[PDB]
Amino acid sequence: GLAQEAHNVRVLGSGPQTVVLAHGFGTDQSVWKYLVPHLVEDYRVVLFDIMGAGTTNPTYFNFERYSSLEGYAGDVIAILEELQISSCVYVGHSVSAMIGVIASVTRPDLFTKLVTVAGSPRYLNDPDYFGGFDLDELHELFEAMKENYKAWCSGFAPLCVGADMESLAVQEFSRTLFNMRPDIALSILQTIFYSDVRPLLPHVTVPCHIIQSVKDLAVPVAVSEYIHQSLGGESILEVMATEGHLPQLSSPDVVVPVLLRHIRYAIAR
Ligand SMILES: [Mg+2]
Ligand SMILES: [Mg+2]
Ligand code: NA
Repeated sequence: GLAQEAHNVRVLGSGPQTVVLAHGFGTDQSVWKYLVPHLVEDYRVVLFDIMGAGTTNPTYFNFERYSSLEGYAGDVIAILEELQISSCVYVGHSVSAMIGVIASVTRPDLFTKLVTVAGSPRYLNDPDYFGGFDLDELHELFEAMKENYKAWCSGFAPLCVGADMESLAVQEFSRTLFNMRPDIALSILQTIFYSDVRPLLPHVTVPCHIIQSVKDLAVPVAVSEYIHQSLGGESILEVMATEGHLPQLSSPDVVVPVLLRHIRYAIAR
C-alpha cells in the first residue's frame, strides 16, 4: 500500500481489538519497543512513522502539507482507511497526541479512545495560558539547529529525554534526531512549537486518557490539567512519578504498566 510503504506501517499481534501507536518528533515507532510485547497477545497493534522521521524518505517530504498539523491528522486517517480499520484505540506521543485529537474531531467514528503521552495544545505563553516557551527562546533553539545540527541534537536529546548523556534512550534519541534532514527537522519543529490546538479541544468527543511525566521539559503539568478541563468528552489525568518526554522508552518498568491500564480500561462514570 501507498501509505503503508511511506510510513513504514507494521501490523503486529492479533484479535478484533486494535491499538494504534503514534510517535512524536525526533523518534520513530521504535519508541514503543518496550510496550509492544505487552500488547501483541491481546491486540492488533498498528505501528507507523510520521512523515519526516529519519526512517522516511526525505526526498518525499511535502513542506506545505506538514506546515500544519492537519496534514499529519490526514495521514492518520489515510493509514487507517488503507488498512481498512474502522475503529481503534489511538495512543499519541508528544505531537502525535494533538494529531490524534485533530483526526478525532474530523472522524470521531475511527476512535473509541485517545491516550496521550506528553501532549500539548500550545507551547507558547500568553497572559492567560502558560505553555512553557517564549519566542526568543524558540528563536535561539531554531538558530542552533541551523548553525550546528549535530551539536544541537547532542544537547537536545538529554534535556528532552531528561537523563544523562549515556542513557540508552538519550543515545537512541540522539541518533534518530540526527537522521532527520536538518531542514525537515526545523520545519516540523516550527510547525509543532507554533501550533494552537486549544480551540479544538471542546469539540473532542472521544474519551481521552492524559498521561505525562511530572517533570517534562516540553509540557508543564498545568498544561495537562488544562487539557482535562477543556475537552468535550470524558477524560482522565494521570501524572506519572517519572521524568522525561519519552517516558515509555526511558522508564518502561513503570510507564508500560500505566499505558497498559489506560489502553485496557474505560473511564469510570
Ligand atoms: Mg513532538
Ligand atoms: Mg485571554
Ligand atoms: Na468514537
